[PDB]
Amino acid sequence: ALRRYPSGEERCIACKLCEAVCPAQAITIEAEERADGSRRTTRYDIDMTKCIYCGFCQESCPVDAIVESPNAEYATETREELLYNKEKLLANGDKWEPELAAAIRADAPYR
Amino acid sequence: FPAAVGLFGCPSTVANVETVSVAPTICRRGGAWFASFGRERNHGTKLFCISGHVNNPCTVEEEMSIPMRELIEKHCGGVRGGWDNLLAVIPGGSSTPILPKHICDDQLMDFDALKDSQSGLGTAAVIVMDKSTDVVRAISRLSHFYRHESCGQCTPCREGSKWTDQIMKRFEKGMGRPREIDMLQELTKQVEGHTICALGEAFAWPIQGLIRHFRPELEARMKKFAEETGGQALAGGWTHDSRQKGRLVSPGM
Amino acid sequence: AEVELTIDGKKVSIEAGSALIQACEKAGVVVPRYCYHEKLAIAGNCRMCLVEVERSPKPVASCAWPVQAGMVVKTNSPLTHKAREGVMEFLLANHPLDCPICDQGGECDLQDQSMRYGADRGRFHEIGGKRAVEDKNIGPLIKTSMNRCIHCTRCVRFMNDIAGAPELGSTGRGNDLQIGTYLEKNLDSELSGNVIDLCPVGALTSKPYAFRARPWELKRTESIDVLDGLGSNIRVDSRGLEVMRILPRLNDDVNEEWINDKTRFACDGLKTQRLTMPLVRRDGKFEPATWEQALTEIAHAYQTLAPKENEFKVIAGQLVEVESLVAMKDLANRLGSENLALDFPGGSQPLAHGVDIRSNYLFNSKIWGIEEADAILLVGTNPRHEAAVLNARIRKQWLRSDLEIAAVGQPWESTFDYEHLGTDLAALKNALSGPFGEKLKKAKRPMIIVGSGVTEHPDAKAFYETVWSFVEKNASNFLTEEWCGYNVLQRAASRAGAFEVGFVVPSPEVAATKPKFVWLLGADEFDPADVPKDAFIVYQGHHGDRGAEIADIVLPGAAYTEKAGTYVNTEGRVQMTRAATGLPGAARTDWKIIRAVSEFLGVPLPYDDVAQLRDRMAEISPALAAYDVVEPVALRHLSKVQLVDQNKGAKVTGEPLKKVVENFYFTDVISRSSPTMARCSAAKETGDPRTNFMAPGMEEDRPMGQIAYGA
Amino acid sequence: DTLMVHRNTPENNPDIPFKFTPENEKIIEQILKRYPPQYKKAAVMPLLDLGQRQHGFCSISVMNEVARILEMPPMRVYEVASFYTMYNRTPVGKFHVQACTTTPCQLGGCGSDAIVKAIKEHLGINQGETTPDGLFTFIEVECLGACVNAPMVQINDDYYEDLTPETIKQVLTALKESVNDVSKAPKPGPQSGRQSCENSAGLTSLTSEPWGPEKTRPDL
Amino acid sequence: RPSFAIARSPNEQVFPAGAFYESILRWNPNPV
Amino acid sequence: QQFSVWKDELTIYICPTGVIPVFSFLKYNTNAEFTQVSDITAVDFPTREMRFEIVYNLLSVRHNARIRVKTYADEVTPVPSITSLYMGANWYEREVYDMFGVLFVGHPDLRRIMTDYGFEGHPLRKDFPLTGYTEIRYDEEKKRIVVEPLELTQAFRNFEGGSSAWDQVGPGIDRTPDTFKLPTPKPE
Amino acid sequence: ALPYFDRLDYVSMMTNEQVFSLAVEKLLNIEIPPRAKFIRTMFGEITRILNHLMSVLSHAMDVGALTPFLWGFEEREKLMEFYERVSGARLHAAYVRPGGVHQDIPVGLLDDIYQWATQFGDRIDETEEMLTDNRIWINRLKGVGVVSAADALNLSFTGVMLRGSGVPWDVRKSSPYDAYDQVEFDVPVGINGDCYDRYLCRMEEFRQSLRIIHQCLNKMPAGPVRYEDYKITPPPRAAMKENMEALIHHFLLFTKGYAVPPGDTYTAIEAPKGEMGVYVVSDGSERPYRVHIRAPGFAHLSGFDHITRGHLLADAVAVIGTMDLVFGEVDR
Amino acid sequence: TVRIYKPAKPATQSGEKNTQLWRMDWDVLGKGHRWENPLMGWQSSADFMQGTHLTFKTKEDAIAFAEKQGYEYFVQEPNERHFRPKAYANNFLYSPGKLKHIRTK
Ligand code: SF4
Ligand code: SF4
Ligand code: SF4
Ligand code: SF4
Ligand code: SF4
Ligand code: FES
Ligand code: FES
Repeated sequence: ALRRYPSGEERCIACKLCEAVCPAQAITIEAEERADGSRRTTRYDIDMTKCIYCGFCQESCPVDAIVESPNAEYATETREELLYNKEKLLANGDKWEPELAAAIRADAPYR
Repeated sequence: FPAAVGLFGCPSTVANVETVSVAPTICRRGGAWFASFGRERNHGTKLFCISGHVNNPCTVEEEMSIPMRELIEKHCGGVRGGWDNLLAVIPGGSSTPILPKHICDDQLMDFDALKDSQSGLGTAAVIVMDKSTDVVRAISRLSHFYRHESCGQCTPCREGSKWTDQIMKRFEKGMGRPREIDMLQELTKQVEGHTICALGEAFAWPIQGLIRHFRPELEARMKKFAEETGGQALAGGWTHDSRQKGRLVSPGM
Repeated sequence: AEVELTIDGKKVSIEAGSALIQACEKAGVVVPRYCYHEKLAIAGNCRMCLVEVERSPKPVASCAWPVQAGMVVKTNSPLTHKAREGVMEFLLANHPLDCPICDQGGECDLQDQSMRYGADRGRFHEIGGKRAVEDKNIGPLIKTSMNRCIHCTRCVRFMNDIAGAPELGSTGRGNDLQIGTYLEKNLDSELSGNVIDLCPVGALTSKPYAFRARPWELKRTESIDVLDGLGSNIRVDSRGLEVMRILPRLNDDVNEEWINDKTRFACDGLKTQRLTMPLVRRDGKFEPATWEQALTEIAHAYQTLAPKENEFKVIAGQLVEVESLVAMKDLANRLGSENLALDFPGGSQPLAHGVDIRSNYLFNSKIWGIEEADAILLVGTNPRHEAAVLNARIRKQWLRSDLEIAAVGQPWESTFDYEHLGTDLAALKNALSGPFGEKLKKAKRPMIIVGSGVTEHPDAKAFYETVWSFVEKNASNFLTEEWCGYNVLQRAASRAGAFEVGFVVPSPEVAATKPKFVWLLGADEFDPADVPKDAFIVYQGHHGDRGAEIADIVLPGAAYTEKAGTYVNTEGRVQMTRAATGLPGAARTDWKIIRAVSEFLGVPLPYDDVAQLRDRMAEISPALAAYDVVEPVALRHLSKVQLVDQNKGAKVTGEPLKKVVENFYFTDVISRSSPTMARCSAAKETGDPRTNFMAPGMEEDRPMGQIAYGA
Repeated sequence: DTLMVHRNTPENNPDIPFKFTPENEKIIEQILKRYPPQYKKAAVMPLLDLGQRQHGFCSISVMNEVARILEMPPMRVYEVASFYTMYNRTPVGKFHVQACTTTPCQLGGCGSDAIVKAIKEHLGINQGETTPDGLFTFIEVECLGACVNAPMVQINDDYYEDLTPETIKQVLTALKESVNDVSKAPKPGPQSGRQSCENSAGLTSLTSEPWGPEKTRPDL
Repeated sequence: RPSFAIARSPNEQVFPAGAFYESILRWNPNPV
Repeated sequence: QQFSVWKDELTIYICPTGVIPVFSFLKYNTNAEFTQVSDITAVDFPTREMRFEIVYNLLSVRHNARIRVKTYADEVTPVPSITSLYMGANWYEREVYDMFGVLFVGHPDLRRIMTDYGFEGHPLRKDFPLTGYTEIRYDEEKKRIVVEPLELTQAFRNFEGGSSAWDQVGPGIDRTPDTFKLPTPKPE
Repeated sequence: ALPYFDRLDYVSMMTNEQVFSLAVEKLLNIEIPPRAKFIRTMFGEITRILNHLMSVLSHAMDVGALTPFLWGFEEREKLMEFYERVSGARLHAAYVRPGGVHQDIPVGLLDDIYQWATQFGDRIDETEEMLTDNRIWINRLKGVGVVSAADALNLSFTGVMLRGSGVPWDVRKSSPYDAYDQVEFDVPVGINGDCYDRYLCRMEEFRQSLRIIHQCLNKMPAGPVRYEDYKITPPPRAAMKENMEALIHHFLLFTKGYAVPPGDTYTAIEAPKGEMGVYVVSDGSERPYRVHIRAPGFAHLSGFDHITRGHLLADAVAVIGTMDLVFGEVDR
Repeated sequence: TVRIYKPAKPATQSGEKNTQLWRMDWDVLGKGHRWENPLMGWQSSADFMQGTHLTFKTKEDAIAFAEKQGYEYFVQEPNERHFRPKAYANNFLYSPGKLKHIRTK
């Protein structure tokens, strides 16, 4: 899931750290300057059929932007449905934010 | 070195006013006569600025190696409140380290004795402070002076003169833990000898003297702060409840 | 002479008068540095090079410490270790925690030397906070995040000493010291983008390459700049099929760690107006076509015309490699044509210098010869616009020696003082026999640089015999064993290579014949008089520009970033470009387009692998086989027969020497397609210091932003 | 709130013209001859002060004029004028009050803190601004070199020294009244008896007649 | 917005030249 | 030829033709009772004339000791098999052969152990590409699995270029016993 | 490369990543803190119990006893809750890393393992009620897959395959690693070298691993669970968001990685399936020049012909289960 | 064809660790190196050698390997610096005549 701030801005600033550390090269990021001059991603794809669910992407984030929700129930029909683009990962964060914020609140001291 | 490549890349010498101004007399009166005054390596007379907490502050010229005691209550009317009401003397100006009461009792004012006392004569701008003044506030106003006078050319002074200035305002309030005092000691050792010019030592020496002779004072103010807010502050000035209040607190401070 | 000394035990042999950091490099010892740069003046500000020297109570700054005949240097002693951690702690106390949002991330010297010589954790926790400084508007190309400044002074030293553009400074004092023009100004220097590479940190970044890539994800290719005649050595960093940025690579013989702004920013013009499929002009509209039936309509048109001798004409553009010149030379020859023109005006007539001796048209005292030049006469050349990196090398020698510069031509805005002698040919004859001539006659290693802009002057035949007759009159000074004071300066990367393979018009007779068929081989700067209107025009290139506008066929070739072409720089050095990406769309390698249209016209050029075509180039000129080297000219005295003997009766007209570069930003098709050069011109014209001038970002008059870049 | 970058202003913009008056260039000429002829860039410091004493502060136009007199890039002059504190790059009051707050003044005699307190309450302004009538701009400064005469406050070019809360007020008021009649301008130096720096309770030394050349070595 | 001691006319003298600059005029290296 | 010692590890460097004698001595000596092969593998160094380093790791349960034996091989230069001494070494040499191409003279049944049946190449060679040269799929028209040249929907992104421009480990520290250093000549 | 080790022997995950961490830590020349030493030895024995629950009960499921399998997979189901509390994975934790462990254990886990501990012996005893004295079980493992002590060594056998023929040898006792030198435990060594001995040795290790876990709970020291050096292990999130040096060390560890000094090491541990070792060549850079895994089952399957020769096929299915065989281990 | 060369130091930084070893890499071809994936926009490839590079200690070690494997190879000779003594003292050399430069630290 891709999360926001309380304001509503995306937390992601396109550092690409989660792309460098990916053990399976499952993340593809393309960034540029947004209309307002902010450093933001234009592409954010996660191959759910390449990913090993290690959690490394979320340990490396400096802004808690990428997380792994507790959702394990999302079998799909086609594997095209398993190519998450930035429109799906943001939609996931909007959906799961209370539970994401809660899990972060529990584990942050240990992180 | 400027004796070769100095002003406009020409051979030059820089000498202070008072050193230059005494040359014509020593020529016409003789260097032996000059060497009559002072100790073996501390000859001559010299001009002393006696400022601060004395009854009559002024400037008078006097023979080198005059004892500090002999000087202030004979040429300046005495320290305010009497000798026993002295606390500390900055002997050579802001750059030289502060010198407490019991070291300044039998101290001669020259180059060698002050260097022996882990201090200096500097320009003998003898700043004398009373027993009824905030010593720590006096030294934090100097580390503020040195923050404003740094040229900014080199790293250890342009960054360090501000870092120590921010630390000194904290120790003024007591907003720290006593381990910060040791951290400030070795921050200054990181400054000496690493800078292009001697303005680096100029702000490291005063702090080192204050830690060396007034560490009980600083830890008391921390204790007074640690009493008031409810615990020893984190290193950096944040209060003990900082993590409770949901602030950035790295493990260790 | 050589002093000898020990560093960490080991003896190093370094010349006397050099700095210790130079001997540490020679001894195989890594010394951390931020302020010191090999090509900039010594500054002792960073304090990261502090080493322990025997008989010295303090650590010394190795960068500023001269080497002495017997000193001992410990670079790994406990004195050195605590010195480096203390400096690394100070350099990071006020540094912004902006590594995820910094463009210097992953390629930062502050990060790497913090990992290698610093402490693992930091002790700065002030409630009072860190320093913060406002950003500065210093033109369109450079984005500023000044909180990151570590005060190395590398850019003020570069802009003041190498670029000759003293508008960057350091205002303020102490911790509040700041880098930038006090009053916002647009840094006006064709070398200003070098400040971005010089910055140890990302306080000076490039607005085009704003947040697009991370250094680790870039494929690095060592190639050549073809946007000028100097052949500058570069690194092309690409992520897949898109070139991200172009950086400078070291070559002390050519460009020395520096590239100009055109060669660094014009790469965004490589993805904007590309020819990606064959085009045929049908009923006045360009229709798409396949290769098999665009090469056919080339042949059908050629058969219909049935051209006579020299009626098939070629014009070679300024980005054309030598492989396709040799191939198009052959196919031209098998068609009975020697009509081999060049893009510039006067290029369809024979040139005032010949091509018979290599020394006729080359920069003979090589680019490295300036480092010892004593007097220089510039004729018909604004070198700041025509050869930017070369211009800087002239100033470096001028600033450190008693160098005298005089120019005949149009006055320009120079980064070095120069005497102006005149603008026409008489002002050359009057100069060469005037006061400045005896400077050339007296001063050892004299240097006369003749701009390629006089070759297109009508009086070039008179200009070229004027120069060389002075050279021949003044040998043993101009023409010694190892020196040649005659130098012709190319401004397009294709001219020296065309001259080397003899790709020129041979005689006035072939020049006056009207062609029925013109192959514009990457040619876009042709004069209208050199293409007859009714002719049959084939355009082979990579960018849709003037050439494709008039074509009857358009054939898409490759840009220099996806071919391994051979190019010859103005000094005669034969270099090879490396393809960084592949061909886009249906484009084809340029020499292969020629070789295929040989089948369709029935005269197949023999070679059909590029290895074979390089064997053919070896027959035309063997120097073309020698790579990354200049081959010296042997019969350098034979040059009189073209320059003076065949230029004897010259019809002088007296027209003054003309400027060749109206717009340094808009010189070629890659540049003209570039959005970044669009902003560089517009900012130059209106004098706008704003970084977001035609770019994304919030403004006073754009509260909302803008997604257009370049407009 | 001193800034180290130029803020464009209707009173500080490059388009406003500056030129040294038909009387100043005489001062300029004498200053220039005191340095090597090619090192005239040494004169940048004197002309910036001359420029700001004719205009009021070191304006961007003032600095730019001093650049062309000395054939310098103007950015070389901006770095100087931004480095040295005495140059004012923003308009100031008629009287630029400079109170020293360094340790010796903070302890010397009565502390400087009352002197700042007296200035603040009498001038009705805080640190670094000017008074609404635009006559007094008050800032605090580092040691001014009159430490044995602590506390001291210099105004334009003069040192009103050895100050007390009562004495600093009247020194400031008469200065305000000095805008009309120069007769009421307060005398410089210290108050309360001391001439320059002597002992305040009788001279401890230098009482006998001075010794002349009579005691000189005979060989010379 | 408050008035400042800024020269109004181009030939106005906002601050006096003072003693030091006044004595520079009298300087002459030639002995008298 | 030589021996190295790092911390608790003693390595012996041997000639390829000495394989049978050396391992016999280390198997059947009363002070060298190294009766297990733990592992035999290869490392590839294409900058050497002999590309392949053959590493054997041996265990002595009697003396609670370990020893490493290194030899070298080439694309054409074979190594003696030691399945005459250790039955457990048989499959290990099949792996080294299968993965590197090294050929073991004397081995019974030196066949591939890991790769597919008609596989061409030696994947642990450093010239061999990570994704190989071929891929497989099911062909509906041919009713079988067929073998094709390799295409990748996403090309593999190799982030090696992000290695620090600065060396990060340094030279280390020498830690030889004084019993194995040359005596120094005392002065005078 | 550390997650690759979870997927070698996929029933013994945290001990696969232990041998890779111990190898890298040896080239790093670092000493990991005491708390991570005990965390690793506790979760290495929780792992050993987990593997033996798979190995023993799947072996008896092949032999045709089907009920002990289900009972002990609830015991397996409970012991994977402890994996998912320290990490967030039921199978591939990635928890053990060079320099210690990724995260500190949660604040009520050592109580929950003790509550599991109080009853786990009763689970072994009831599993032992069904197999140990059962004559059908005895008559399907006695004399089956018999290897001599001399041949087990010559065949590269380790672990209970080595130990069931009467060779007393455990890597934990002979080359102690982690907190094993700090714990008291015994080593079951068989007599007749057959499948019945290797079954009885594995059941005894159930009781010995439980005896170690209880000792680890009582000696759990306080302090970092991660090597206290940010050039090697990632800084805390709170430091990275507050201190300059910490964000630099955070950034470079997740992009370039830490450099390992040059050299090679062969490192072995006492894995649940035998001896597991890795040979790592380092080039002084941030990526391994060569990683070679020594898998105990690879050597065991190589000696299957020498051991099953002359036996029946119903005998060979018993020999397959007594050799602890996960084929992701064998093929790497 | 493969290119054997010594990588140039980055313009962006002063570390030279990556310039110390010779690299052998494969040249990009005109087709098959990268194309855009129609579905996700990813970059697809047919070049099996695109991510493979070899490191060698000497130039002749790389040439020996190239000829052993039958590669076509182009060797690029390193570009090296030209030594020149640099002196902090020059920053303050004296000009008898016109300055022609205002050094600004
Ligand atoms: S999700 Fe986090 S790590 Fe990934 S690109 Fe965005 S900011 Fe960087
Ligand atoms: S959890 Fe998946 S997406 Fe995240 S780093 Fe690991 S493999 Fe990549
Ligand atoms: S120590 Fe001297 S040179 Fe260095 S910053 Fe301070 S004042 Fe400047
Ligand atoms: S300049 Fe370097 S250290 Fe500073 S924020 Fe950018 S990447 Fe980090
Ligand atoms: S902007 Fe960059 S190059 Fe210029 S002084 Fe600051 S850190 Fe150095
Ligand atoms: S390298 Fe010598 S001080 Fe920066
Ligand atoms: S302290 Fe105020 S004058 Fe020196």
